[PDB]
Amino acid sequence: VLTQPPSVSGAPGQRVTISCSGSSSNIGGYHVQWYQQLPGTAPKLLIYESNKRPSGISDRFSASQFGTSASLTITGLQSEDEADYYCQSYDSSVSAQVFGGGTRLT
Amino acid sequence: DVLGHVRMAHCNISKATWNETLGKVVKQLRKHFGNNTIIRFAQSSGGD
Amino acid sequence: VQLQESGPGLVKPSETLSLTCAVSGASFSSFWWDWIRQPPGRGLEWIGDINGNSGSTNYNPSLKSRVTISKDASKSQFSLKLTSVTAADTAVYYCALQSVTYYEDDSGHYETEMAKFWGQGVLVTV
Amino acid sequence: TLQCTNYAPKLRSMMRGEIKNCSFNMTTELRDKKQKVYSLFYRLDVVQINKEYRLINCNTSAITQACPKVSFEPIPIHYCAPAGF
Amino acid sequence: TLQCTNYAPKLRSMMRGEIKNCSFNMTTELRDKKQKVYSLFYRLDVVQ
Ligand SMILES: *[C@@H]1O[C@H](CO)[C@@H](O)[C@H](O)[C@H]1NC(C)=O
Ligand SMILES: *[C@@H]1O[C@H](CO)[C@@H](O)[C@H](O)[C@H]1NC(C)=O
Ligand SMILES: *[C@@H]1O[C@H](CO)[C@@H](O)[C@H](O)[C@H]1NC(C)=O
Ligand SMILES: *[C@@H]1O[C@H](CO)[C@@H](O)[C@H](O)[C@H]1NC(C)=O
Repeated sequence: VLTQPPSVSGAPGQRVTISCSGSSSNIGGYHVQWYQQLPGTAPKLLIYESNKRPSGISDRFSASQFGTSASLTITGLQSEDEADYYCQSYDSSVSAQVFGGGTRLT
Repeated sequence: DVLGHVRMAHCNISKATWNETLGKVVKQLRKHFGNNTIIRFAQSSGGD
Repeated sequence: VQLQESGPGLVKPSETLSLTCAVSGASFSSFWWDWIRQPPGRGLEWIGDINGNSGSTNYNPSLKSRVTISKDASKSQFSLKLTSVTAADTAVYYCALQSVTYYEDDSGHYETEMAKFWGQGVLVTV
Repeated sequence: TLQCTNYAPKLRSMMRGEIKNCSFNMTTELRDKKQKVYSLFYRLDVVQINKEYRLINCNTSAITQACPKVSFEPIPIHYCAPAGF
Repeated sequence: TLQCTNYAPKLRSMMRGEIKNCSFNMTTELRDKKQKVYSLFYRLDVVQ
């Protein structure tokens, strides 16, 4: 229900952004969490509130939310940073927690 | 500001003690309203 | 905090699938716990959750009729029971800490850093 | 006139909209200047009129602030009859 | 400061100019707003 980009390009030294687009019932009224996973490994979260990060996550990742959309910003692509990214939020219309389809970073 | 999470103000009342308290109140009310009546408690109907 | 998932490997079609997760340093009763799954090569789908105190549950409406989630505070265990399983609906299954629960609010779902404590998951086939 | 938004508008809780984050000009030590203030109020104290709100009592009466140094804890009071009673 | 005109300025009577129709800003329940008011005053209460 939260849409995400099919995939996403980037380069070292340039910001890379991943977007999510939902509605007032899922993103507009609820916190959006951001997750990063590599194939074969369980996902870990990067951002647990729309803005707040765990103490174990580096400063290369940040995010913001506005209206019914949200965006994750990476300050520069590292070779170790390519991963499958997901956003999650609670959808009050569905009455369930909803995942986006994710994006693959290359 | 609120530090930590925002939590709802609330009161804790033991269920067993309250139930016994009302049972005692009901017995004393029955002494004035009749041994065979039914006594019901309900929320306040309205006002400020 | 650690979480260790455990469950059946290959479950035949129409048989019951039952998985359990155990946790270490996180008090079971203080958090909401959930189940999340993803097929390899596909995105993630939320299954449902538990209020660690009250036992209250929530399920994904698309799965609800075939999914039951239960808990046991003793031994700090969280379990998922899925029926009418098919190959189309199998996945890698994970447990994760979802949110903080408080005794005064059975709908709290309070955001927390602790939600980062994901296990590694198991692969279930059908 | 208060300009308010909900406090923690993305929070899942029973207290969803119960606390409002209001902004107002008020005034300050010198009559020629004003100090913008951001404060939190409970829903029950603020009535609609960023959305515009007013304090619930501005339509009924003057508001006096209780002194923060005077306790509201009940203290036993004894009543004593005057002589002859 | 009041902005006033005579009430019933075209009236033939002994009370010709005795009542003035005055307009003023005053204020209202909220300190940030003002409510324009039109009211009648007797000549003896209002001075130019
Ligand atoms: C109130 O606090 C006391 C502290 O010991 C506790 O024993 C009691 O159970 C509390 N009341 C309720 C209703 O839980
Ligand atoms: C405060 O006063 C200024 C005056 O220019 C006004 O522009 C501003 O919107 C006011 N803010 C509030 C919250 O009333
Ligand atoms: C404003 O005051 C009147 C006085 O009768 C009262 O009836 C009305 O309900 C008040 N407004 C609000 C929002 O309470
Ligand atoms: C009321 O105040 C406004 C302020 O802009 C002014 O233009 C208007 O002339 C005033 N009217 C009276 C009757 O004082």
